[PDB]
Amino acid sequence: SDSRYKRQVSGDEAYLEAAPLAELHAPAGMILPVTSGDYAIPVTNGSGAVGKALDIRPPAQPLALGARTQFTGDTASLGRGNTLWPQVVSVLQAKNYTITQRDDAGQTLTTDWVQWNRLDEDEQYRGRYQISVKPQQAVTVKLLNLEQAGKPVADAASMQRYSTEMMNVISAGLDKSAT
Amino acid sequence: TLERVVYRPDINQGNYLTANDVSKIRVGMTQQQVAYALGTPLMSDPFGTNTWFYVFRQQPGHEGVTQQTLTLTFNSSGVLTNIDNKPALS
Amino acid sequence: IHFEGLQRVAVGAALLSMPVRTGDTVNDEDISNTIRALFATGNFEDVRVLRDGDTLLVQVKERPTIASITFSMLKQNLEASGVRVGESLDRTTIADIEKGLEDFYYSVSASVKAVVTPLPRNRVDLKLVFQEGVSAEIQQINIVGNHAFTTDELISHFQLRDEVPWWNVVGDRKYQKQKLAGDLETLRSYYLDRGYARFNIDSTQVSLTPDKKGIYVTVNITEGDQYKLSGVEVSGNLAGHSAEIEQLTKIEPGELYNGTKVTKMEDDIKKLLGRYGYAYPRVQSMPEINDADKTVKLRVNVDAGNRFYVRKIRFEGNDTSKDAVLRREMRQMEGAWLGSDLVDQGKERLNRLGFFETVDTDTQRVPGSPDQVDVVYKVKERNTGSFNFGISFQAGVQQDNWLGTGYAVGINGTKNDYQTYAELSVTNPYFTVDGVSLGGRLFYNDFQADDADLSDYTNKSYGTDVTLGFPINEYNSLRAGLGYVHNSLSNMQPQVAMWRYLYSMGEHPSTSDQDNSFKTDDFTFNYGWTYNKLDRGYFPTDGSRVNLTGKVTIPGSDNEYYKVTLDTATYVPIDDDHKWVVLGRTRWGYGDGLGGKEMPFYENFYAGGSSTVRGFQSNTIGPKAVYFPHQASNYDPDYDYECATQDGAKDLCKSDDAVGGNAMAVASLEFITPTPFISDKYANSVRTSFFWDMGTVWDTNWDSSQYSGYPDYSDPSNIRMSAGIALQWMSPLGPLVFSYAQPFKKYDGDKAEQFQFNIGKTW
Amino acid sequence: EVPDNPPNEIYATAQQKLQDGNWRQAITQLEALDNRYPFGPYSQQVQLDLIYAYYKNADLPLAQAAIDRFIRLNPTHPNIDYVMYMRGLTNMALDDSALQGFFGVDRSDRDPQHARAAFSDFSKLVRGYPNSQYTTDATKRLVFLKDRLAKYEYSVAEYYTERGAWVAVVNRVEGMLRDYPDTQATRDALPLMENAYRQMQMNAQAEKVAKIIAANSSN
Repeated sequence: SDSRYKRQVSGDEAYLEAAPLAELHAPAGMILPVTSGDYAIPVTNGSGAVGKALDIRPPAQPLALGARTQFTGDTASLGRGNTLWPQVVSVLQAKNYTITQRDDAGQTLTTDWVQWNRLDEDEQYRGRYQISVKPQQAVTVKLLNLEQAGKPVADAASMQRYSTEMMNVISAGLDKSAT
Repeated sequence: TLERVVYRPDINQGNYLTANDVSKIRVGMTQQQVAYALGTPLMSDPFGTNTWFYVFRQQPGHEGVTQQTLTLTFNSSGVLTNIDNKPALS
Repeated sequence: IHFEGLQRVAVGAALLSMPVRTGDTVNDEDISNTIRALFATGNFEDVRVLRDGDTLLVQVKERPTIASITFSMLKQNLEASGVRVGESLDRTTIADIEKGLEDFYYSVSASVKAVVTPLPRNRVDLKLVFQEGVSAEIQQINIVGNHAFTTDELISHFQLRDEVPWWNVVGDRKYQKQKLAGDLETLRSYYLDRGYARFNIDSTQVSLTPDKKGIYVTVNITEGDQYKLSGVEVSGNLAGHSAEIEQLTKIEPGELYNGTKVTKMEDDIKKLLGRYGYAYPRVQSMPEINDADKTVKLRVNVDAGNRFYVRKIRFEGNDTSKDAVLRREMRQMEGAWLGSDLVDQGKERLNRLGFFETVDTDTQRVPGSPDQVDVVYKVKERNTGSFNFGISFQAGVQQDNWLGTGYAVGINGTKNDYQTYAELSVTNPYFTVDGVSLGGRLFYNDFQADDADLSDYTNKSYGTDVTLGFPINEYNSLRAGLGYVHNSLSNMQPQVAMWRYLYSMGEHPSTSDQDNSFKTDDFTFNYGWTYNKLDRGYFPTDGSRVNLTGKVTIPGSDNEYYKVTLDTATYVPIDDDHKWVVLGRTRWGYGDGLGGKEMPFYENFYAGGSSTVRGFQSNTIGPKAVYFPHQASNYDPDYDYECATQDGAKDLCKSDDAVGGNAMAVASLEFITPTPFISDKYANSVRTSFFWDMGTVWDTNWDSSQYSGYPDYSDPSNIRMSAGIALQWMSPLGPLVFSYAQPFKKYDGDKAEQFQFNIGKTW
Repeated sequence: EVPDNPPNEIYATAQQKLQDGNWRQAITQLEALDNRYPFGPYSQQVQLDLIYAYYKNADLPLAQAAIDRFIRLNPTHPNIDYVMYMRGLTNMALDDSALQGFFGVDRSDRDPQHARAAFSDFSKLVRGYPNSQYTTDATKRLVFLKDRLAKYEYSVAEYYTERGAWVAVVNRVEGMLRDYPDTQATRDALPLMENAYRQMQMNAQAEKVAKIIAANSSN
């Protein structure tokens, strides 16, 4: 049970060893046959992952329970209630998360390094986030940090999943207490 | 050692030209009426030129290969300039 | 260039869907073409194009996105025809969605309606309501209008039966597609079939009951006398040419007109011209009536239309076997002139392989060229193999098509405290090309009795051989090869026939006391002939196959003998080339030693079991060993013996065991019927057959010298019989063969089974 | 049998059983969750989870139909290019049946319809959205697919070379240069067209192909 088979494709990796493509030089006084093609590979330089390194897990646009969230990031998005942003801090302490940087002015705080947990993830993850409210009121959760076994992860695939994981916890606490 | 062997079926390869049908071609064709009664040539010309290769090849019953090759050279306007007919082989 | 307002589809896919070019052109055919393409996208209920500029203006009424289809198996016809959640449904729907649902409710009635209620966001939601009645069945339908034959005699046909009990089944109503049009065509074919030329049906009468409790149909004719045919005249092409077409028209004058013979002539001519490369020979028949005469002169119009070649041959549906497998079995040449019966021989041989069921051929022309044609062979690619694991350890495996290729590979092994046996067979057909096959076989069989060590009877056998076959005829092959077999024997105890062989081989073993030694290595030249013409490689509906295998020793060799065996299988369908089929098979064998004889006792044919005569235990029918007394060298560590001194018996002793003879005959007659009810319609993967089995084995050397008592083992005489039911079911693990039968005979066939399960691969 | 448990919790159970679990047991709850709530809010994510799980479960026909219904239903977007990469990925997984699949056999011939479908899907993915994290990988799969189809044409050309089919050999290799001129099997297939031309007693085209071979070496 290495759990890495859920993050990878099915078939083999043999398609990476395929030799590159080089066109044919035509002799003097003639041409090649032309052309169709109908098979074409426009030039695209990298940069993304290949083979088993590519993460094929379905992307993340939950939760939205008004409910519809805006686009992804680098950002999170959440008709609306009345007032009392501190509900976010009450549900943040309801999960006993560690909180370091605290400001009650702009309705924004910075959440600490408390680690995550997932079943389909190989080693493990963790990260620090930032929560804010910008009024008729929308809660946004961004983050700058990542660690997998202590290694930083800047990739765009995990950023959506682990931003929406914290957004899922916020939506779970506020959804519970608000109803 | 193979002096005499068996077995093998007939292998027919090419366009079927009947003799006298080939006698129906003449200089000044439009390349449209060449295809009228001969056939659409199953071998045409790459590279870069215009010639229609009508090849008649047969290989029945271990006997031997019999192929006559009629190649037609057309100009840029679709009119055949040249006719080259070589029956059998060597 | 400004749009508006477009819910759903945005500017990106909308602008590229029309020839805009964006600054500019003024063409007023391009507003009809751009509006026609925008309407062709299917995203809009209405589209306008106006110019208030300078810049061009657009108008878009977006197509509704249906929120829910409420029918109120009920959504079966809707999710298919059809629209699920999603689209874009528009005005043309309610046209066809009403009539489609009305006509779709008459099978397995109602007058429906359509409810379009627009919701916010994008447009509408649909609700479909139904109505109670009414129904319609087949009240009274008749012609007028015949005078011959009787109206009741005129209507059968494929339908519609109005009406009479009892007791009647199936039913009930019918209309349109294959019912009234097809049966009107059946009446036309009947009336035009026997005499009665120039027969034309005048319109039709379709009327509804005012109560809608019935529906009336009527046909108006207009017979047109008799006109017994005289002569035929063919006018037209081609180089095909004539003598065959002329011989197809040979029907003599004086006979009455028959339409099915005219059409038969038509498709016969079309097949004829199809053999020579003309794949679309437009052909029609125009009879010329004679009123003063009693006769008619048929005018056949024929045009061959440009003999067609083959551009490419593609094989779709093979995800395991290679392309060369199906391509090498073809006689049709890519890049050559097509003909029929060459592509039909491709399907023939493809079925003959049995690697795929089912295979189908399609002849499709090529766009732009009225010459070239592509022929595609689709294959379902059934499973070729069987995995056999018993336990003692027993593992066989058989693969006809290995992975790709078509290398025929098989392995066998068994191991226990007594016997160890391994056999490996590899036959590669199409060695080089043309169907030349080459394969080897390796053989190892070794078993002692008690081991521990070098005490009781021991048997050890090496074996090897190689065979090279090729074809001669299309359906005929024959093989030539050679092999070597080593045999070593210690002890083995005395018995009559085996020691008659030992006596003939020059070695005098001590008569019954205990042990002896024998070592013999023989080289054989093996030949074969295989005739195969079958419907398909397995479950054959029609055909037959005959195999002949033989071997003769070569010098210098210890053992000197020759052996010949032949098998026959025949499948005769009793209806048309399918379904009910009666099969029969035979297995004959014989052999003998050269010089002073005698054929070795590891040769002899056996019988009984699932392979020969079902309901009997394996390898026992005719011959059975007759022992002598003897000593033991082991005796009784809990073991019991047949005949030995102390526990005393000495005269000579019969036995329950089996040796086997040098001559054998077996015949089976099976009645192959379709599997019983609860059938798949895919049931082609399972076969159910009654059968009657028979056979016998005898050793051509017997006695005479034995005046007994003990039976006569040289005789066809009393044979063995069986009758019962057997079925074969193709699994993913392999073909399964089980049988329950037996006997009509035996007549001392000794043991029996009456239930047999074999995988297999068993004939 | 899935229960009536509230629609938000059933997706949670199917979510844990989707992450850790064996798929199809969670696939059942995802399909029932697709039945309930026909339009949103979970329909999109439930449909994507159905896709991913169907593919990883070797349900590939049902996966195929699923992503086809998705890409036809709501191609807004993102996220689509993931779904397109799943189309080409599933069509590629329809090739390589296989236990063959274990040993070193060359799939290059067989039936290359699924490879062509995957080449079309990956093609419309890159040409397309040459941004999303799966592009370059789809590109490498594109060159692999192109070379593979060229390998099929080279196989047919090889057998037909063995048969004496030289007209069909020239038509096949010509079709290779007229489809995949830059692949390996075309350059390796040039001497086959040369040998066919010479065997058919046409030496002009034979010298032409010979000079074409003299232009390059490999590969």
